[PDB]
Amino acid sequence: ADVQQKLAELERQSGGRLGVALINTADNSQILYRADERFAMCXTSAVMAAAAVLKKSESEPNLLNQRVEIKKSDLVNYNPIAEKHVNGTMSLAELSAAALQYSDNVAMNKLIAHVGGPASVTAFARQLGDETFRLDRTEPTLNTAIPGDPRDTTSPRAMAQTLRNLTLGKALGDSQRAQLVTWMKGNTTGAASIQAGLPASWVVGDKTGSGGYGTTNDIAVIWPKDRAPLILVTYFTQPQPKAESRRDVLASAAKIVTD
Ligand SMILES: [Cl-]
Repeated sequence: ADVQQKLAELERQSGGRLGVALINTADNSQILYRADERFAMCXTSAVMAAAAVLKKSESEPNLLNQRVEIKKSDLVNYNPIAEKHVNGTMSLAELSAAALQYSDNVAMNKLIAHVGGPASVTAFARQLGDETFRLDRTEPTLNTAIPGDPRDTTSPRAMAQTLRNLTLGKALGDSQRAQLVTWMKGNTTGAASIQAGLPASWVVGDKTGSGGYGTTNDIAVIWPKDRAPLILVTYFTQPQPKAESRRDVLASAAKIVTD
């Protein structure tokens, strides 16, 4: 009850709409706030795209070593890694790492295209038992995050359950699961988000997202010191189209649900 009041207070102070799902694997419990409402995933959908490539690689050895041409025509709105490789190739492993660790738009688009497009990423989610996730569009339009628009959305509950499956469960083979976890632990974009609300000693793998309407998201697997791991989804969106980022709200939510 106290946790619920604190999240409601945070939401009100923020002015926006907050969605939280924590799974605590110590006792199989959950903390949920708007956890069945839909939220625009923005960049956090990259976890599902990378996982789809990893699953495909279980039947195709050396898939991760396959080379992909990078061209000027591939550049999108934010391409911090791919812009260094224009006119050469990157491997699918390198693209996975760039998408997950640097929020690289081109890299996400190459993962999406490789597996067959947004409907194929969505069909993979369905195969895993996630009947809520939908990836409708490619980068950059998947981040528009217009209120009331169901495109490119999921719920906090569904994404927490799916992230648990991907990182701690058996969706992927052992090599592929370990690779996903290693990639997420190496993320560079999340230090102001969930990580900022947790003790410094805890280990985090996370993927952020951002978009229109000040949408600010993070999904994480967390290893607290000497505790069973947690899964935490924090999604946040705001009423104004040009609202500024609010990573501090995600940090605050993480602190509230883990204190
Ligand atoms: Cl600390």
